[PDB]
Amino acid sequence: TYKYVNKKEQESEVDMKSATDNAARILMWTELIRGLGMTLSYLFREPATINYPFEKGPLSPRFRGEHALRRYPSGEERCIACKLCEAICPAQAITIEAEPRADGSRRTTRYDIDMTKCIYCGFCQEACPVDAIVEGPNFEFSTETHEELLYNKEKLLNNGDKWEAEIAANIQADYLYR
Amino acid sequence: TQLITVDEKLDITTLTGVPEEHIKTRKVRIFVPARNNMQSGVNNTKKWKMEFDTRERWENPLMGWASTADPLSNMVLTFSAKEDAIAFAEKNGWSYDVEEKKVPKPKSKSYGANFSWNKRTRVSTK
Amino acid sequence: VYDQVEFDVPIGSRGDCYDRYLCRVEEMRQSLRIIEQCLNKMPPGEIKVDDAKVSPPKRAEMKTSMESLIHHFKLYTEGYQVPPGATYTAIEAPKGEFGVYLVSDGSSRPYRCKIKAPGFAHLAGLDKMSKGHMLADVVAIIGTQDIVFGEIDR
Amino acid sequence: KRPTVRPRSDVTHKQLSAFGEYVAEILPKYVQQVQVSCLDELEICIHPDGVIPTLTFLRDHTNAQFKSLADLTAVDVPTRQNRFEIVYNLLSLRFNSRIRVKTYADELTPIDSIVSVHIAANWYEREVWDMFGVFFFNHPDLRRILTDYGFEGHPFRKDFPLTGYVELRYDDEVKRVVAEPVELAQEFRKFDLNSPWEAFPAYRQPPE
Amino acid sequence: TSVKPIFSRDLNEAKRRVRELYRAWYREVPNTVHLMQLDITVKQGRDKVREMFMKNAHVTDPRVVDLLVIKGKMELQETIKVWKQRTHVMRFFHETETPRPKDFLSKFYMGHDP
Amino acid sequence: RSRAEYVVTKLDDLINWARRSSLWPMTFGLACCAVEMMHMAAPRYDMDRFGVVFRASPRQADVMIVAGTLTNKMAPALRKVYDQMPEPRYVVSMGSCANGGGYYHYSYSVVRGCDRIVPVDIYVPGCPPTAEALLYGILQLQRKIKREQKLKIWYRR
Amino acid sequence: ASATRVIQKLRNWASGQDLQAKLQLRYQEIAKRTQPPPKLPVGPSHKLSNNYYCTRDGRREVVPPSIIMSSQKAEKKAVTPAPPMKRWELSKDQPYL
Amino acid sequence: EMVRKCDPHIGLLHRGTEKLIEYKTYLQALPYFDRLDYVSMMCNEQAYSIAVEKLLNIQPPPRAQWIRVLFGEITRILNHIMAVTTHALDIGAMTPFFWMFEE
Amino acid sequence: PTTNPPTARKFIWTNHKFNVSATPEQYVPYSTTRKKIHEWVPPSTPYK
Amino acid sequence: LHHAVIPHGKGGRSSVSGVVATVFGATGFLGRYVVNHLGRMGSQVIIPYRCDVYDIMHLRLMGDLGQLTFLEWDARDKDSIRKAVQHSNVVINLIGREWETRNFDFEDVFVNIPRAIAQASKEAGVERFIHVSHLNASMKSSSKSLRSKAVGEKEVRSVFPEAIIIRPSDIFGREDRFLNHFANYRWFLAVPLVSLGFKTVKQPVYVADVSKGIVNATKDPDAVGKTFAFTGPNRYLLFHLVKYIFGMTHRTEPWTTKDKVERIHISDVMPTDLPGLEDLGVQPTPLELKSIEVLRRHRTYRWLSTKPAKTVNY
Amino acid sequence: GSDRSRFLEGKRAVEDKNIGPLVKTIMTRCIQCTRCIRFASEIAGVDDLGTTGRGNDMQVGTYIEKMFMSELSGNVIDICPVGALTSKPYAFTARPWETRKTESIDVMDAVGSNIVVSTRTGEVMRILPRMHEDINEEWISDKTR
Amino acid sequence: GVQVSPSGEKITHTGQVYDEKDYRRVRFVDRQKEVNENFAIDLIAQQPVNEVEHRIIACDGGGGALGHPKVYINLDKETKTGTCGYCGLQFKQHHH
Ligand SMILES: NC(=O)C1=CN([C@@H]2O[C@H](COP(=O)(O)OP(=O)(O)OC[C@H]3O[C@@H](n4cnc5c(N)ncnc54)[C@H](OP(=O)(O)O)[C@@H]3O)[C@@H](O)[C@H]2O)C=CC1
Ligand code: SF4
Ligand code: SF4
Ligand code: SF4
Ligand code: SF4
Ligand code: SF4
Ligand SMILES: [K+]
Ligand SMILES: [Zn+2]
Repeated sequence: TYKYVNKKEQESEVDMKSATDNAARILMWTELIRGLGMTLSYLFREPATINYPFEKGPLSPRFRGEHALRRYPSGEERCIACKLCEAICPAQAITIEAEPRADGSRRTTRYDIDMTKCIYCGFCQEACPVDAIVEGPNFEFSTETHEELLYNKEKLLNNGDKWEAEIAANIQADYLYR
Repeated sequence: TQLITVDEKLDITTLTGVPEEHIKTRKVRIFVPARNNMQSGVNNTKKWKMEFDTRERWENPLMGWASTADPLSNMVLTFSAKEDAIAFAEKNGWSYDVEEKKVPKPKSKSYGANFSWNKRTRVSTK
Repeated sequence: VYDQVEFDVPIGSRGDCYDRYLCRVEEMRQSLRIIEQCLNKMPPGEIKVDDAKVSPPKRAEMKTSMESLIHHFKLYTEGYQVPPGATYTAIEAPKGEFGVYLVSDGSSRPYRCKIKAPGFAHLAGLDKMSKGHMLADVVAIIGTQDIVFGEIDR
Repeated sequence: KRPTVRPRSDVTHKQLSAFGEYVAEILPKYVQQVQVSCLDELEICIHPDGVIPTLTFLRDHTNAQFKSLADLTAVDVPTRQNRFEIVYNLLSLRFNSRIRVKTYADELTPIDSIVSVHIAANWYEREVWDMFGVFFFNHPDLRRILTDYGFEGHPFRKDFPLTGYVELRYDDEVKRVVAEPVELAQEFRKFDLNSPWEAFPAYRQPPE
Repeated sequence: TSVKPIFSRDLNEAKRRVRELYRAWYREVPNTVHLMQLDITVKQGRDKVREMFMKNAHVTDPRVVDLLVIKGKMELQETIKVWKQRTHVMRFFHETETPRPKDFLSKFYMGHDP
Repeated sequence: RSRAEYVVTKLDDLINWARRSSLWPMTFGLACCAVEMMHMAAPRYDMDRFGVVFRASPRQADVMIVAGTLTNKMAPALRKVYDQMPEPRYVVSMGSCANGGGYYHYSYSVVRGCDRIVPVDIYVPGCPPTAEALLYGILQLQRKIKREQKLKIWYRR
Repeated sequence: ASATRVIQKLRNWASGQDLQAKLQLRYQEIAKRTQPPPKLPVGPSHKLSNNYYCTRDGRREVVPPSIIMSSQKAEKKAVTPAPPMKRWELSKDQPYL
Repeated sequence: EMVRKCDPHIGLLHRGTEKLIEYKTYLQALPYFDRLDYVSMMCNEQAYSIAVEKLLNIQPPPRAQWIRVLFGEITRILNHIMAVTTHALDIGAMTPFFWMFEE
Repeated sequence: PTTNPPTARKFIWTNHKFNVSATPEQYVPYSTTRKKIHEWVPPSTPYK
Repeated sequence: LHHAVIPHGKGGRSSVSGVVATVFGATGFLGRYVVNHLGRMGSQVIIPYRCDVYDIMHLRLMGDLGQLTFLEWDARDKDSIRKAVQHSNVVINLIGREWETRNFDFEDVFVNIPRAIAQASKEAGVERFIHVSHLNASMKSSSKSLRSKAVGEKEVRSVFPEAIIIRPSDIFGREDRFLNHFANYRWFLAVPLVSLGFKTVKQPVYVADVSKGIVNATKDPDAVGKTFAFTGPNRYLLFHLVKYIFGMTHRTEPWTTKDKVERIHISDVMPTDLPGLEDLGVQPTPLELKSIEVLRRHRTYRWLSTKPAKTVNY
Repeated sequence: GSDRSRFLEGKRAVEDKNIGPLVKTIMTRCIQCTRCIRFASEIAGVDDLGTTGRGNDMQVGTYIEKMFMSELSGNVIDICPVGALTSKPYAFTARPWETRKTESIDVMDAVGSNIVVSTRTGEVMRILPRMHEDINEEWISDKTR
Repeated sequence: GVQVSPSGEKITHTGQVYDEKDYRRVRFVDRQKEVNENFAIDLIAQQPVNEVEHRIIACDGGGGALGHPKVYINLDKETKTGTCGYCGLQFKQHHH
C-alpha cells in the first residue's frame, strides 16, 4: 500500500475564521513560539552526557578491540601456526612465520598484526580453531607513533597475558553463541 | 565510407599507460601451469596463464616483511588459448616466452598385470 | 520476509525537498512499524543455512567432528566456490536502490563486482535540480539527495 | 520444500523467454543472443551498432517501457578479441521487470553513448571510460570522474596492477605532493585459492 | 586487416588533429605557468610538451593517434579549467626522482634490475 | 634549581593548560571515521564539555582530525588545508585508513597513511575506533601538549 | 526520572507531550548485562539418516543459462516481460498526513 | 546569486573497491560493503548476501531472514536520521542532530 | 570482581600497566625471526 | 660489511641505501633538506635533538616507518653524543648559530661540539664523518664566527684525520637567513649598505645542492679526507644582489648582529684548488632559476600574479 | 562428501614411526591406500614398506625399526594424499596458498629434472617435481628435493 | 627463561637477538625491547605427565569447546610419553 505525505483531501474552503487563524499564525509567530517552548523543555531535561574517563560507555562481550594471543591453563601458547587467520584476514594485516620448536611443537617464530592495516573484523578470532588469537576489549591503546601500532608476537603475547582475566571471561560469557 | 585499412601489429602501449621500463624490460611467461604434485586434481591445468619475470624482493628494516619495488609481481592473467595469450602479449608490447601444454601421456593400466605368471609386473604385496 | 511484513509507502506530490523530508520521516515511522512486526513475529530456529560448504559450522561441531573441521578449514582459507554466472541484485536501500552486479567465473573469488549507487545518479542529476536556484538551495538539494561519497566513488 | 535450496518459480522463466523471443524477432538486425539464466534474468546480447536502437526500443516500446536504467558497467575479459563487455541493466516499472543488454568493444573501437536515451548514462559512461578506456561517441563531456587528476592508465583493466604504478607523498624539498614509482614496505601476498578438483560438473568445458 | 575508423580515415587528418592539439597546448603553456604559480619557465614547459609529443610520435595507427589526440584534449581541457593543480602539472618533470642511468655498469652497481 | 627556572616552568604550565583546555579542531573528515567523529560530538561524550569545539574553521583550528581514507586526489587538498592552519597545530589521525591505508592499503588511489603527507601527532587505531576511543586520543593529546616545555627549552638555549 | 514534579509539569506543558511516560534515558527497564547461558537450536540437516548431501545440494543445481536464440546455434500475440503491475491500494490505516 | 551551472567533481574518496573485491574472496569482500555506504551497513551486507545467495542457489533460514529485515529497518532508521539531521545541520539547525544522534 | 573474581592463572600479569606511549617503557617493533641466509666465513690464515 | 647494511631496492622510500647516518644539526635549515634526501633514498637517519618534539615534528613524514630515530641529547652530555653515534657508519655535523647565547658561544658551538662529536665518532668507530664549515673561514678573519669555524676545522681534522670537510657559501633557500634577511631589510626606511655594497662579491649556493653534495659525500669513496667548496655558478656583487632581490620582489633570535653584518660584508674567496659540487656530482643550480619560490611570499597581491643581476668573474 | 558427521564413537590412534630424517610419519592420518608401499615396491625397488595387522588395526609402515632411506624417497611425501608422510625439512614452515610457484630446472645432476621452486616472501621454501614424461616423469631425486 | 646476549640485549623465546655490530638496536636506544617473560616451552616442560589407564587417550585441552579440537593419542610406546599436538600435554599409560 501507500500513503500521501503532503496531499490534502478536497478543500477546506476559504473561511474568515481560517484566514484569521493563518494571519495570526504568520503575524504572531505561533509555531516559532511553540518551537521555542519545546527547546526550553529540552533545556529542562537531564543531559545524556557520561563522565569520561570516570564513566565508560556500555559494551558487550562480543566487542572487537585490541588483538591478543591467549594461552592454555598450563601456560603453553594456544597458537599452532596454522595460518588460517592470515588466510582469512581481509586486509592482509597478519604475517606469520613458523618452524618446529626445540621440543618439536608446531609454533610460530613470527606473528605480526598491523593495527594500521587491521579492520577489526574478528575474522581471525572466528577462524582460529584453538581460540588463540582474540579481539579483546581493549580500545584505549592510541599511540603517538606509527611504529607502536605495528604489533609483533611479543607484544601480542604481552596483551594476552595482560587481558587474560577479562578475555577468558568474555569468551566464557559468549562462546555458546558462536 | 566507414571501413578503413590498417596493416600494423596492433600496438596499444601508448594507451595502456604503463611506464616504458615495465614494457621494454619485462619478460612474460605463457604456459599452462603444472599440476601440484602434492594433489592429484587437474582442474588448475585447464587455462593458460601469463605471468611476469620475478623482480627483487628485499627485507624491510623494521618488521622483516617482504618489500618489493615492481608493480607487476602479483600480476597473473588467465587465457582460454595460447594464441589469445600471444595476441594479448604482442598487443601490450611485452616480450614473451611460451611453453606448450604438457599433457600426461596415455598409459596402459591393467589390474591383471599385478598377478602375472611370468612377467615382472607381478607385485609381492597389496 | 518483506512480503510477510506490512507497511505503507510514503508518496510525495510536489517533488521538492519538503516532500522528500516528509517521505523520509514517514519511512522512519513505517520502519518502526516493521520493527514492531519483526519483534512480534521473530521465529525460532537455526541462524545460518545448514550447509557447511557455504556457511561455517558451529565451533563445538568444528572442534568435535572431522567434516566440520575440514569445511571450516576450507571455508576460512579458500572459501566456497560460487558457480559461474552473472546476477544483478537490487534492494531498497535507505538512500535509494542498492545494486550489486556479480559476475562469477566458477572460482572462490568474484570475477567482477559492480556496485550501483543511488547517490551516483542523484549527484549526476544535481545539476538539473539546481537550475534557477541559490547557494543555500544547492546545499539543501545536496542534503535532500542523501549523498554519501564512499558509495558514490567506490 | 528443502530449507537450504532457493525456491524456483518457472512462470518468470517462461515470461522472460517469451519476451526474449519477442525482442529477438523484433530486432534481428542487432540481437546476437538471448538467454534466460537459472535466476530468471533476461540477457540480450547485441551488436555494438544496435545499442542506440535497442535501448530506444526498450525504453519507448509499449510492451517494454524500460524507462529506468539500473546501471551501466563494463567487464574486462582479456582473452577475447573485444575484451570489454558493456552491460546495461534496465528496470521496467510499468511491468515490474528487469532486463540486461550486453555488447562488446575493444581498446580501439568506441561504441555509441546513450546519453540521448538515458541521462544517468552520462556519468556511467564517464566511469566506464575512466576505469576501462572504452571511448564513447557523441558524448556531451567524456572525461575522468574517479581517478586522480592526470592519472595515466585505466585501473579496472585486468592487466593493471592492484597497487598501481605511482604513489603520492609530501616532499619537503619541493614543498609539494609528488608521485614516485611505487614501493611497498610489505608486498601484497597473492594467494592461490583454487582447488585442483572440479566443483560444478554442469559447467565442464569440453577439452581442446 | 580492415578496421572501423574512430575519427580519422588515415594518418593525414590524424596528423592534422595532432597539429591542432599541439598548437593549443603551445598556446596554453604560458597561461598555465602564469596562473598556476609554477617554478618552471615557459621555455622548458613547451619543451616538456614537445618531448611528450615526440615520445608518442612513433605510432602510425590512425585509431591510436585519434585516441591519443582525445586523451591530449582531455589533459588540455583539464588544464584549461584548473582542476589539475600545481602538483599534478609538476608530476610531468619528475624533479624529485633520482633517474636511473642506462649504462650496464651503473645498472650492475645498483642491483639486479635489467 | 634557580628561581627563574621555577617561574619558567610555571609559565609553561599556564600556557600548556590554556592550549589543552581550549582545543579547537577542524575535522578533515572523509568517511566512516568522520561519522564516528560526529558520534563523539554527540551528547553522550560531549567534547564541547571537554572544551573541544565542534565545527571550527581551519583558520581557527588547533588540531586536524584526519578521519577517513586519504586518496591521491585528496592528498594535495589535505596538505593545502594543513598549510593554511596556524603554526601551533597538531594532527590526530584516526582509523586504519588514515593510519596506514588500512583496508585499502594496496589500492592504486589510496595514500598509505596520512603521515606520508602531514606530520601525525597521535594515531587512533580502529575501523572505526569508537567515539570513546577517539575521546581517549584527544585526552592523550592534551596530556602530550601538557608535557611540552617551550619556555624551558628557550631558557636552556 | 529524578526530575521534580514542577520541572516535569513545565517540561510537559512546554513540549506538549507526556515526557515522563517515554524517557529517552534508560534507567532500569533494560535487560541485565549478565544473561543466563543459551542453548541455540540446530538446523534441519542435523539428522542421522535421510540426510545425503546430494539430496540438498542447491549449489550443484545451478545450470548454464538456456539459450533462447543464438546467431550460430539457432501471427502470435505480442507479449510483455511480465503482467502489468497492479495499482497500489491507498492505506486504510492513515492515507494522508 | 544564481546557480547557472553545477559540476560536481568526485573521486576524492575513490578506493578501488571493485578491484580489491575481485582480488579477494567472497567472505573477505563482505566487509567492503560495510564501508561502501558507511551509514547503511546492514543494508549493503543484506544486498551482497542476497546476491551471493542467489548465485549459490541457497536461502537463509527464516529466523535469519527476519533478523536481516529487522536490522535492515533499524539501519533504515539510522540512515534516515543521518539524512534528516545532516540536512537540518546544513540548513542551520543542530539540536535535532544532537537528539537523534543520542538515538 | 569481588563476589565473582576472575580465574587465577600464573601467566596473568600481577601488575596492570597503563598506556606507556611516549615513555622509555614504550613498545618498539622488531622482526622476531633469526638470520635466514648465512654468509660464508673466510679463513683467518693466509694461503701464502 | 654487515648483512643488514647491504643496499637493497631501487632507491625509493622503502628501499635500503645502506646508510646509517647520525645527523646532528637536523632541526635547522640545511638539516631538513639533508634528512629529506637521506630518507628519500631510504636510510637509517638518527636525529639527536635538544629542542621540542613539536619543533622536530616536521621531520617525521620524511622517511619510511622506523627509518628515523629521534633521540634527545645535550651538547654537554658526551654520553648522549656516544649513544647517538654508537650505531652508525656516517656522522654528519651541521651544528651552528648566527649569534651567541649566554650558554653557548661561537667558540663552543664551532669548536667544542664538533670536536666532541668527532671524538665520540672515532671512539665508536664510524666509517665516515662529514663536518660542514663555511667558505672563506680560513683563519684570522675579521669576524669571530669564521675564526671559530677555522679552529673547529683544525680540531676535527686533528681528532678524526679522514673527516670530509664541506665549506659552502652563503646558502639560500626557502627558510634561509640570507634572502629572507635581505627581504626583511625593506621594513626599515632604506637599505643600510656599507660602501653601498660594491666591495663585496658573493656566490650563493642552493640548499638542495648542498644537501645533494652532502649525500653524495656520504656515498662517495673518493671524498674521504677531502675539503670541498660548495658555491653557486655565478658571482654577484652585494649591491647587484640586493638590486636583484628587491627587483624580483618588485617592491623598490636577533634580527641581525655584528657578526652577521661582518659575514655579510666579507667577500667570498675564489674556489680554485678545492673540489666542488661538480666533483661530487651536483650541478649548481642558479639563483635566477631557484629564486622565485623564495621571494614570492614577500610580494604584494598586484605583484603576486625582472632582469637578472650581472655576473663578475672575480 | 557430506558436510557433517554421524560418527559418535571414539577414533582410533596409531603410534608414529621413525623411517628417517627426511620423511616425518604421523600414521594416525594414514588412510591405508598403499601408494607408498606400491611406490617403494615398483619404482624405488626396496620392498621395505607394507601393511602389518588386519582390519581396522592394519598399520602401514615397517614392522621393525628400519630406516627407509633410498634415493627417490621424497616422492612418498608427494604421493601420500593425506599428511601422513610429510617432509621433515619442510615441517611446519609454510602453506600452499601462500607459496608462490616458479617452474625451473634442477642442476643437482645432469638429468635436468623439471621442478617447481615454492618461494614465500622472497625465500625458497620447497622443491617439488614437475610432470615431464621425457625427463623425470613425476619424481625428483632426494638430493634435488 | 629470558637470557641476555653479550650485548646486554634480552633474547626472545624465538631465539632472536640483535648482533653487537647490527645497527637495528638504535630503535632500542633510549627505549626498551619487550620480551614476553613467560616462555611456553618452559611452562609446558613444568607440566606433569598425566598417568592414564587406557591405550588410546582423548585430549581437547580442557574446557570442552573452549579448548582445541579433540584428538586421540596412542600410548603404545612405553619409552616415550605421548604428546598432544595442540596443547603439548604429555600422557603415559599405566601398565601396572
Ligand atoms: N645557513 C647558512 O646560510 C649557512 C650555514 N652554514 C653552516 O651550516 C650549518 C647548518 O646551517 P643552518 O641550518 O643554517 O644553521 P641553524 O642556525 O639552523 O642551526 C643548525 C642546527 O644547529 C643546532 N644547534 C645550534 N646551537 C646548538 C647548540 N648549542 N647545541 C646543539 N645544537 C645546536 C640547531 O638546533 P636547535 O633547533 O635545537 O637550536 C640546528 O638544528 C651550520 O654549521 C652553519 O654554520 C654554512 C654556510 C651558510
Ligand atoms: S580483525 Fe583485523 S587482523 Fe583479524 S582478520 Fe579482521 S582485519 Fe585481519
Ligand atoms: S588461526 Fe589461530 S592457531 Fe592458527 S595461526 Fe592464526 S592465531 Fe595461530
Ligand atoms: S579506517 Fe575503517 S571505519 Fe575508518 S574510514 Fe577506513 S574503512 Fe572506514
Ligand atoms: S601413501 Fe600415505 S595414506 Fe597411502 S598407505 Fe602410504 S602412508 Fe597411508
Ligand atoms: S589436512 Fe587432510 S591429511 Fe591433514 S588432518 Fe586434515 S584431512 Fe587429514
Ligand atoms: K603427504
Ligand atoms: Zn590437547
